[PDB]
Amino acid sequence: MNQLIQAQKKLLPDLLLVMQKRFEILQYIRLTEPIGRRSLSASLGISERVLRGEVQFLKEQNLVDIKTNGMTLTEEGYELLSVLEDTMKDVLGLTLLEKTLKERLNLKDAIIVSGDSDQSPWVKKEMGRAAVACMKKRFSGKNIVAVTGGTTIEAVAEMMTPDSKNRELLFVPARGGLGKNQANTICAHMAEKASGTYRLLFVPGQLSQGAYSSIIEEPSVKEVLNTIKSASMLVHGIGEAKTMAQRRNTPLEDLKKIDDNDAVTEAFGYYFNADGEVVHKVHSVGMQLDDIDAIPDIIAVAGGSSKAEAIEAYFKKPRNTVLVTDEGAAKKLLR
Amino acid sequence: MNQLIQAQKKLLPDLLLVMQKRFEILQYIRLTEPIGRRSLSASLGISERVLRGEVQFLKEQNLVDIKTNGMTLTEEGYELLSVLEDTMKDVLGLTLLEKTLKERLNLKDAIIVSGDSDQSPWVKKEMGRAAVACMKKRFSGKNIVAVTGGTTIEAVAEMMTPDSKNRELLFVPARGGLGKNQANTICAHMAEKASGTYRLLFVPGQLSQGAYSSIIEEPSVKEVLNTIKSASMLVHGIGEAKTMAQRRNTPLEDLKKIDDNDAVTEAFGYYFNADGEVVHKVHSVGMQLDDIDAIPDIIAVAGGSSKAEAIEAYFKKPRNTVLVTDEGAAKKLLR
Amino acid sequence: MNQLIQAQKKLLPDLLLVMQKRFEILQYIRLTEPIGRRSLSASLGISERVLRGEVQFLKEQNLVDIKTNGMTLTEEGYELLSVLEDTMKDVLGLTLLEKTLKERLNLKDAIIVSGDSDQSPWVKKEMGRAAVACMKKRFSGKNIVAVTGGTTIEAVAEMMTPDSKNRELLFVPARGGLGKNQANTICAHMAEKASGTYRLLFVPGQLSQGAYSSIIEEPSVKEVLNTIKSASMLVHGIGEAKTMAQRRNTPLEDLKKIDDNDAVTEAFGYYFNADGEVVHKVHSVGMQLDDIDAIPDIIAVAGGSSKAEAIEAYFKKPRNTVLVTDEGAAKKLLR
Amino acid sequence: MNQLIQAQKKLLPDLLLVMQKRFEILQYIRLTEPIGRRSLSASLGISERVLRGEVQFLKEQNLVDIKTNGMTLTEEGYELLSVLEDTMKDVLGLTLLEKTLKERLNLKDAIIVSGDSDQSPWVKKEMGRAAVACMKKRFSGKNIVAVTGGTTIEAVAEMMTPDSKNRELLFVPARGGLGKNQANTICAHMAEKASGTYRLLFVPGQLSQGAYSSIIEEPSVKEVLNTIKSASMLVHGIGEAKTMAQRRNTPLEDLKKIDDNDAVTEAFGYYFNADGEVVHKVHSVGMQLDDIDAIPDIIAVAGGSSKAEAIEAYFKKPRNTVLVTDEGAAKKLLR
DNA sequence: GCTGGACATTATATGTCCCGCTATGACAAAAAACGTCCCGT
DNA sequence: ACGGGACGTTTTTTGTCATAGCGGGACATATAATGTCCAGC
Repeated sequence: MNQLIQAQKKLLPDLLLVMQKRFEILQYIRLTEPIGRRSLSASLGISERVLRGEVQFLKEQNLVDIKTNGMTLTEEGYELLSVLEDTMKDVLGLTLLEKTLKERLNLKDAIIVSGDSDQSPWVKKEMGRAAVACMKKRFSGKNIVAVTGGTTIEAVAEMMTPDSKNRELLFVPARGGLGKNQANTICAHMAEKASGTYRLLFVPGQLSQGAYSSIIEEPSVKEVLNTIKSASMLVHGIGEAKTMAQRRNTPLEDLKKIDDNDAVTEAFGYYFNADGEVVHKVHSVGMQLDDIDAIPDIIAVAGGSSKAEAIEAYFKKPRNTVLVTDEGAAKKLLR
Repeated sequence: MNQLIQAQKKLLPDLLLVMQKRFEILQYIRLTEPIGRRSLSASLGISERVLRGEVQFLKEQNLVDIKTNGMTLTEEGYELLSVLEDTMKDVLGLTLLEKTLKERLNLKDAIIVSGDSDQSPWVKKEMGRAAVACMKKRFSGKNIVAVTGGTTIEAVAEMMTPDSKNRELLFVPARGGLGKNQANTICAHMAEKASGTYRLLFVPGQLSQGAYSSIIEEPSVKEVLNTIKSASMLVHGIGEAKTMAQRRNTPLEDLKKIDDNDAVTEAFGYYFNADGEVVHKVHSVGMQLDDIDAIPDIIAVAGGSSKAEAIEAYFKKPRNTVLVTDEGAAKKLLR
Repeated sequence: MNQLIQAQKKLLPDLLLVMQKRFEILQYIRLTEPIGRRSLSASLGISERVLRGEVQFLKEQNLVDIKTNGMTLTEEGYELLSVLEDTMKDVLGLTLLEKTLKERLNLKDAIIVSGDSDQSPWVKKEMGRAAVACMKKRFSGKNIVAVTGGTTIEAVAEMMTPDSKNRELLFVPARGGLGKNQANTICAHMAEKASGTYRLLFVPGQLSQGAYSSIIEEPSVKEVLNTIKSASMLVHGIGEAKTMAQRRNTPLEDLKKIDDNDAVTEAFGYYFNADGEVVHKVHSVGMQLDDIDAIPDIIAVAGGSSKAEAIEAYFKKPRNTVLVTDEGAAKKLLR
Repeated sequence: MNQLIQAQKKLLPDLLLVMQKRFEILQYIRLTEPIGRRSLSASLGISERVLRGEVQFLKEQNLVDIKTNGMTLTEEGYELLSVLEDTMKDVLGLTLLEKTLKERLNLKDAIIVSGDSDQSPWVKKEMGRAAVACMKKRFSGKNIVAVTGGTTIEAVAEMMTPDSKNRELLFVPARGGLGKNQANTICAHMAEKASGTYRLLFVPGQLSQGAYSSIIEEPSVKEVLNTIKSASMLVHGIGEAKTMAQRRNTPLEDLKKIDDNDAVTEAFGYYFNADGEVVHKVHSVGMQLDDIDAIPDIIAVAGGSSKAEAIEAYFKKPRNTVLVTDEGAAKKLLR
């Protein structure tokens, strides 16, 4: 099969280009259906008339249905996306790129989707799709999944679907949250979408450690913290440090600490410098950096060209993590 | 008859109002005939122009004769008035029931919808509808609305619609919540449904007072607590005490306190005995019982036959509150 | 309740008119959803702007949902149609009309829907709705339902829904059919819509009796004929004789017989004169006129002003049948 | 590889054609280099203008050198041609398989789709797709298409689309049917899907020949039978004999006849032995085996490994038929 | 014996715009309701 | 005293339409593919 694909790349690149453009149309319909030719052509970079030619082809092949409210995929369309998913990435050049990103960073594996999410918002949804598919490959019979609360993890929640294998799924918020995109919100949304269950907490924000210790000393609370300690999976974002610290209600004393110690990246309530060393921790009830070592599966979902530096810094140390990212970030990092 | 009227009010919301007004006109004519439009309007406190239109309508229906010396009933009018004497007490067993519930309980007003929500789940939605309509009549130009997190208040949130008058609406959670129906969830849902804004908090549960005091001492937190203190409206549920205490993670020491002091009702984090005296408070960051005095508008939404005793106990003291309830609770309380 | 309704008809006829117009909007949405204000206003006799006022009211009462593809009923809308169904007919004047139609014709009962299906095509769908509801009230634990193949029975099939009581339902074609609206087609469509089962036959048309007798003598065939003989219900149309005979491939000899014997009505393969006496039978394998006597439930579904004479003639003899018809036919017959 | 190619053909229907044509150009250059565009076009029977475009493309892909004295392969070209020698027999195991199936069976042509429909249900839909495309290539200006009623022909009907050339299409049922998948049902569904017209009949089943003769003697009936006799196309299935005879209501006398005469295959109401000789005919009004000779286009659609023996037996005699089948059947037959 | 260049014809894709559908708002105008208030009978 | 008439004001409903997105459709034009033919080196 690899021999066939390599021969096709030399003898039929003109045909491979048409196929990729038509495959991209099917992916964007899967994301946004039902959608009409005006909105879909605008969403891609192409004229209504060019799209209308391609969509009429796809309808004739019974891959899309065209109704008064727009276009949706047929069963054959959904099947085709699953069958061609991996080989299409070989010609998109993502395969070689993922190999190299894994040589460069401390990564268990790299999953890169097309595009730059800083330019093309829907790319966050494709990272979401990819992350969900990755989660499902790693689930055991029973699972406790800890999640953070940022907008990329929200995109993972939005793309979550029930598990075909019906494995047991309990979701909890490792980050606790700061303000509606708080880990509790995400945790619940992801569980509803997966037909799983979930457990919840309070918003930590920034407070005296003694106040957190009293919450930690509490029983019904302790039960949720022990569940978080037992997490089998962590799904988290990676942010720019300054962006995260200004978005939160960071005390002026801690802003100065964060700046003076040259923080560049943020993940699950910690700020790290360019060498991936912790420089500040926003105290929260729940997961600690030392706890990630014992979690079998960690999936970081983060992309966009603006995050290349943060992503590089975070993975300057081994994290035993699979990264789901996009070309925006990966190409900027690697060239 | 109750079922028919409840269906008819969906198409004709002030059906009972028109019925009652026309019935009163016919009663007053039977008492004073012949009487003219000037005397009849004055006696009923209706504008002459409105009364003149209604009696001209009744004359077209052959119920009243309009002659040189004024108005008298027809044969048809006397017969109809005799039929309405029987029906209309059954037609208006409600304005009668609400009048009596307000004589019995400490209530600013009573709003009672048909049915028993313990038997007929959709009755919770009609309490919701009624509560929303009540809220909108009480809004000022600017509003801070504090809400609790129980399933009946959830029903109020589900029926919330944007304000026709576009008054300013900020929602906050007075109860803070305990576990997905936490006041924060409700508060947000209600704000989205109203196209208002909202502010949020952490879940208190049961914890040491000192831990809460540290959260109270905090700044970005203090701002939300001060907003709650400035509430112009409170919308809250009323629960059975034992049900509420067992649903929560109540400490065994506090369960014994609650039982030993004969708590029967619960509202906004307080348990009260049969005389409406506080017997226990689940400590929470936010509203205190003493704070309700200063809130201009308080609406309690609670019904079902199982809550009759709790509702009676809660209103054994003046609360300056409008109660939205159902026949389930009201009829069980009053007979 | 009857006292309340009679008082409402005298005191509130202006309010009853508004309610009926809004109820008619809900009925036509149930039939055609999703539908938009341009198509729905045209379907009724009213301007887009008048409809838009009423539909905005219905949305505010949570009886309809308005989406990009048009309007549908909410749960509350479907419920309201079931609760008000019978009382709305009292003011539509259908109750008095049905009483009189049953005094005039040989009828077990009369069910009359509004309108004239000759003028307003959707009236055939409301006869369909009414017939289905009637069938479901008469089902026993086990049912064999024989059906004819005309366009009004097709409308019954289109409105068929699964039985809430999950009674056993087997459908068969009593008429056998003549040409795509053949009883076999209807029989199958009705069974699929009811989640029942069905058995089938060949199209008789017009042929020598001996050819039919050979088909009757056959075994796998005999089993279906015996099933038809065991029918617990018959659902059939009533047609004008000349229309039915010309639509079919009637032999010229039989056309002359039909004309010369003054046939005026047709039902299940028989032509009858003005006194309801058989004058000609299109020979078919299956049900015979003598067999209807032994069928517990017979429902005739037929309407439109053009059928008044045929309907009157058919019921000049006792048929122990419930007629589902429309005002078109009923008012023309009775005045 | 089979799965990848089948997916790729949905986006690029003549992928294998382009592949093969480019492979042949490279083979012919390796044999004759240096060779010019006039000689190479002549030798391959391709127009000089088309060949010139393909070799200019191959030169841009660095596979061929175009010099004053003509064209030679590059290093890359020799390597690619060596890879394609291995792949392309696996890439084109099909045009090879169809060639061989046509050497083995009595076939006008063979069309084989990937997979085994006994294992993979969707393979019946791809046979359907292929059969429709074949039908459309054979249509004349006016067409009478006779069809049988089995589940594979149903799959052909489901994939039917209107004719791009808008040729005239009338469909009729050659098989008449036995029980909802009766030829009449299929015939109608196919006509609706093609925007054609159709004519229909009764279900023959098994009956005395004299009863059929009376139906044959009839006029409006005779017109449909004469239309079937005028068929320009027949589209039929092929079944296992025992399966077909047990599915129908076969008389015990005829089952014994079918068994005792070693029937193995069934098509259009006839059972045949392993040598393709008729051993029993289920009498039906319509097409007879002798009639197929006069039909210009016959397309048999049948596949799955369980039908290999039936398919082989049916085509032991010349039928002037194009077979649409799958690898399931073809590979089992040929190895 | 070939390179590229090229001209006339035929086929396919594209641009443009189009009519007939669905939702939100939005301004103007007409009708209805109403608050007093006039007279004669 | 009481009803009919009525005028000015206020409130509510209606008419007209306005546009983005949804489709299948039509007409015109451009771009490309194709079928040969051109020269000299």
